[PDB]
Parts: sequence; structure tokens; C-alpha cells
Amino acid sequence: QYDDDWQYEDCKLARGGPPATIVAIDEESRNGTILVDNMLIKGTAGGPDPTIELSLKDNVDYWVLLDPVKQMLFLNSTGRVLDRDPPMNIHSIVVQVQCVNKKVGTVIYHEVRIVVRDRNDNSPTFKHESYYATVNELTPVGTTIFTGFSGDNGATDIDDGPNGQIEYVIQYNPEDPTSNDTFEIPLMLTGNVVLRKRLNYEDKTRYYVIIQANDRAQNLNERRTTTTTLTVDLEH
Amino acid sequence: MQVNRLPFFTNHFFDTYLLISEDTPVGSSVTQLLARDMDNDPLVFGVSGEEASRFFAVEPDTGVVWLRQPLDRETKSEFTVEFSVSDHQGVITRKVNIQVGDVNDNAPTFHNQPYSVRIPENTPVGTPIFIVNATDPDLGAGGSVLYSFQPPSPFFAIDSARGIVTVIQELDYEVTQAYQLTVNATDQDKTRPLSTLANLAIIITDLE
Ligand SMILES: [Ca+2]
Ligand SMILES: [Ca+2]
Ligand SMILES: [Ca+2]
Ligand SMILES: [Ca+2]
Ligand SMILES: [Ca+2]
Ligand SMILES: [Ca+2]
Ligand SMILES: [Ca+2]
Ligand SMILES: [Cl-]
Ligand SMILES: [K+]
Repeated sequence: QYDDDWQYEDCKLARGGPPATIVAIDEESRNGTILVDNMLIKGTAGGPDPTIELSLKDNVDYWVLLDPVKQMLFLNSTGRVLDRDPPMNIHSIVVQVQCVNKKVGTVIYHEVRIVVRDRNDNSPTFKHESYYATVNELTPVGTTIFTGFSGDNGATDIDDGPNGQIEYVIQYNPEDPTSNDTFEIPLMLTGNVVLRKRLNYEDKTRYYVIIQANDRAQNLNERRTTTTTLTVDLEH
Repeated sequence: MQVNRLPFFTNHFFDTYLLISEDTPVGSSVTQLLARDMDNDPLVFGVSGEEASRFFAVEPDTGVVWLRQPLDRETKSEFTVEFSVSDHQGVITRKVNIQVGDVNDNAPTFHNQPYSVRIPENTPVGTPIFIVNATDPDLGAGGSVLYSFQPPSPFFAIDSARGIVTVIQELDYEVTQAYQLTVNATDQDKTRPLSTLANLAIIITDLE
């Protein structure tokens, strides 16, 4: 008994470890990107005397191509992009590599999960082309004079995690030098603007405040930024 | 004065996923949360959400995440879980996809029982008379089923892959009227194969 168990070996994994094969790749990876180097399934698919048949099942939208001889899985993205961000929201691809043992007729399914990693391929984007605030000349210093970036009226970024989180800072305006001195954003996460010096309607009636939004990519050199203007008018 | 800066997570698993095998014992540590704060604030860690909370606990001061109740991949094969870290002035949270790893922990279950079949004494050698089927929800070799008779029979064989039962020797009513065979369906997991038995009654009908 069990002398013949050598013929049941084809289609079984040629590696130890867990049954699923799990790999990660970047969103928007190019057509033909390698997803799995080598499935490590025992036996030979194709050629003149194969011991196994290999093929894909549950390959939804045909994202994955198989080369049975090399047991390699590749990305099929011609005419489209693998986009993790809205509106596509592809966070993962799961397919089955079906393996049929030619000699004994057994079928084994090998699950492959491809986890899609976010790139910082999106910049902050302001809902409006420009922003505006009116302030009374007697507003006390320390008062919040603009809250218009609240609740997605300001900048947003469709990436995930820190890649999609926004910080707001005021920049110096060479064409209105005192504007960054008169107004401040003390809490960069909210982007609310506070009055920092007393106003004087007899001296100056209008301020142009340059505000820059940035995302929070881990690498400073891969952070994206976008600029807007806030125009602040005094009233009597 | 310095406004507070909120803490941030540093684990690189938030960018991919966390794997936990379904055989992880309750009470075991599955990872450790890591975070920094530019003020050097001491940090308290936690988990958020109704279902996440039932499976995972977090030691507040160290960030060690551990398993509060058994996982079962056949019952739920993944979670999206939200972890929290606080410097006492604000809380921030972040989500991670947790994949549950398979082990072979199911035996096959047979279909369409009970199994019984009447065949005539003159049924020729080679004739398929019955089909048995079982399934098994584990992944891989642990979910692929083989069939056999225990012990094998001199009058019947079963195809190991397909469950087809054939006559392999001329029958004779006066010697045997009825056969009670034991059919075994096993998965093919390398280290811990699991299996299941069913009876198959074969009743021979008379002629001469
Ligand atoms: Ca994208
Ligand atoms: Ca992205
Ligand atoms: Ca971004
Ligand atoms: Ca802090
Ligand atoms: Ca289980
Ligand atoms: Ca299992
Ligand atoms: Ca099983
Ligand atoms: Cl049948
Ligand atoms: K976002």
C-alpha cells in the first residue's frame, strides 16, 4: 500500500508554508508587471509531455495573465490603469490557479491574493478657485476670521492614509507683504485663519493671503502641494 | 508657545496588510503598534469598532496587539480594523486590512447521503453503478478530496479522484446478498490530513 502515492504529488505546492500565495504591488503598475515570479506548483504544465494542466478561475475583469510553463502571473492593464483611489477603488485582486493532475484527475485550487499599495499620485485640490472673508475693523486680535476650509469646502486629496491628509500654511505674499504678518494659521490641520495684528481701515482695506495646502507623504520629496488665495476685506 | 502636535503611526503594515494564521492561540500577540510624537508625549494605544473589538485587544502603554478570541477563516477570512493612538490631547486612528491565514482544520462532508444501490447479479465487470461526492472548505491540498474503500473490496473499486464506483468482479447472489462498504473521503494536506467515513450499501438482486 502507498507505493503509488508518487503520482498524487503533481499539483501540490513545491514549497512549505500556508496555502495562499500573497503578494503586493503598486497601483498604476505598467502592463506586464510580474505579480508572482513562480507559483511553485509541482509538475510541468505545457511542453510535449505535461504532467499538469494550469489555468485561472475567478479572474474578474481579467487583471491577471498566466504563463503556465514558467508558472508566472502578470498584470493585464493594456488600455486602463490599476487605480487604488476613487472612483476605481481596487485595493486587491484575488484569483484561483486551478491545477489538474493529468495522471490521476485530481484538482487542487491555489489561491493568489494581490494587495494593491497606494501611491501618492494625487495632489490636494481646492473646491473653489479662490476664497473670501469680510472682517470688521474692530475685530479683536486672536479672533478666528475665516473657517471656510471646514467639511470638504477646502482642499481634499483622494489618496489613502497620510498621502491623503492635508496641512495648510500661509506663505509670504511679495505683492502684499504684511498679509502673512496680519493673519496666521496656528492649527495647520484645520486651516482656520486668525487675526494676529490690529486692523486699521484708514491705512489698509484689503489683504491677499496666499495659502498653500500639502499632503503628508512619508518622503518629503514625494509630497504634493496646491496654492489658493484668501482675500480679506475690511468693513466699516 | 508650541501648539500640540498629534502623534502618528510608523508601522509599515498600514501600507500593505497584516497576516494572522487562523490557528493563532487566544492570548497570543499578533503585532505591536508603533507611533512617534514630536512633543515626546507618552502615548496610549487602542482598537476601535464593534467587531474588531471582539477579536483584538491592545495593551495601552506598549501597543502590543493580541488575540481576544479565536479566528476562523472559513467563517470570516478578513477584517478591516481601526487602531488608535492618543497623546492625551487628541486621538488619531488608522485602518489596516487583516488577512486570515488558512490551516487545514476541516474534514470532508459527504453529499446526498444516505448511500444505497440495488444492482442485479448479472451486472457486468467494468460497469459504473454509483457516484459518491464530498467537499471540504479548506484551501489548497487541504480542500482537495480523495475517495477510497476501507478496506478495498475484491468486487468493487472507487475512482480516487471522481468517486465513481464500479464492479470489478462477477457477482454471485447465493454467496453474498448484500455488501456494506466503508467509503473514506480524505483531504490531501501534507502534515495533518483529515478524513470522513460514509457507509455504502450495495444490494444484489437475484436472477437464475
Ligand atoms: Ca491612483
Ligand atoms: Ca493613490
Ligand atoms: Ca496625495
Ligand atoms: Ca503631542
Ligand atoms: Ca477554520
Ligand atoms: Ca481552514
Ligand atoms: Ca480539509
Ligand atoms: Cl448515483
Ligand atoms: K483622503
